[PDB]
Amino acid sequence: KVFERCELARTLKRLGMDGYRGISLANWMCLAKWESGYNTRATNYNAGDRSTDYGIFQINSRYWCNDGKTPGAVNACHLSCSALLQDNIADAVACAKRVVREPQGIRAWVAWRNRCQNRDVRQYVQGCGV
Ligand SMILES: *[C@@H]1O[C@H](CO)[C@@H](O[C@@H]2O[C@H](CO)[C@H](O)[C@H](O)[C@H]2O)[C@H](O)[C@H]1NC(C)=O
Ligand SMILES: *[C@@H]1O[C@H](CO)[C@@H](O[C@@H]2O[C@H](CO)[C@H](O)[C@H](O)[C@H]2O)[C@H](O)[C@H]1NC(C)=O
Repeated sequence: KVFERCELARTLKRLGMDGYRGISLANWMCLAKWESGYNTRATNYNAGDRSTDYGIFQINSRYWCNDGKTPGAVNACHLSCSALLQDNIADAVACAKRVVREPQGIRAWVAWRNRCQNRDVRQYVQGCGV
């Protein structure tokens, strides 16, 4: 499913993402935009390490979810990676929250580092009423 920008912003606000561990909604929106284009079914396979990034937040099957085909998998979110391909993003959100409780926080996503960090991202939430 492809969220429209503001539709996603409000959805993330409802799911307690605004200010979760210091991260503003704009920062999460920026992350989602660049990782998946707001698409819940996006998947990017890394043939080098045999892992796949799943969903709207493009979370990794090596560390976070179990897809049963990734070596070294630890499933720290205790979720099936299929849960990250669902239209309902509560799942993907609970896991992204787990992910950000690591030493590096939101730096766990380098597209945030590349396209969001040290740039004004409030543009991602403008007009959404959040
Ligand atoms: C993307 O892959 C990263 C590794 O290349 C990963 O970062 C590692 O995550 C570990 C989680 O147990 C731990 O924090 C390591 O210190 C860290 O290098 C990162 O979490 C992955 N990002 C996503 C969104 O899956
Ligand atoms: C996704 O973001 C990850 C940031 O955590 C990044 O993994 C990092 O890779 C670094 C260099 O190997 C270092 O080991 C960090 O500890 C590790 O977390 C991963 O490469 C990113 N990948 C893409 C495609 O965005």
